[PDB]
Amino acid sequence: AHIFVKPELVAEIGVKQLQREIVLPGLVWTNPLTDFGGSKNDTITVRVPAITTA
Amino acid sequence: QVSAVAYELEDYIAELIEGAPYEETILIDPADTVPAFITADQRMGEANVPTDSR
Repeated sequence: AHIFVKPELVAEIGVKQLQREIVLPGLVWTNPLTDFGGSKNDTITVRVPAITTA
Repeated sequence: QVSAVAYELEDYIAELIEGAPYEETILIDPADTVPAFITADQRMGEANVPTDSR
């Protein structure tokens, strides 16, 4: 019968891929040490001080 | 050195308090802990120990 030339319409309506919310980085101790370049094996050794007894 | 002497003094006090001649020990039931402390207050009272500064 009648022929109509139509486009294929693409729409975005706010449907996204559900994906986790990030909380862990803010709670962990990040970068107390920075100069890993300049220490052998990329290892910085932390010194824990001493305690005596009377 | 100062920390060691401070902890040794606290241990001296703790040994004094723990080594006192307690004729009996009040047994705390973990499921019902309050009656043990009411018993402790009672023992203090029947000995006519003043109620303040405990």
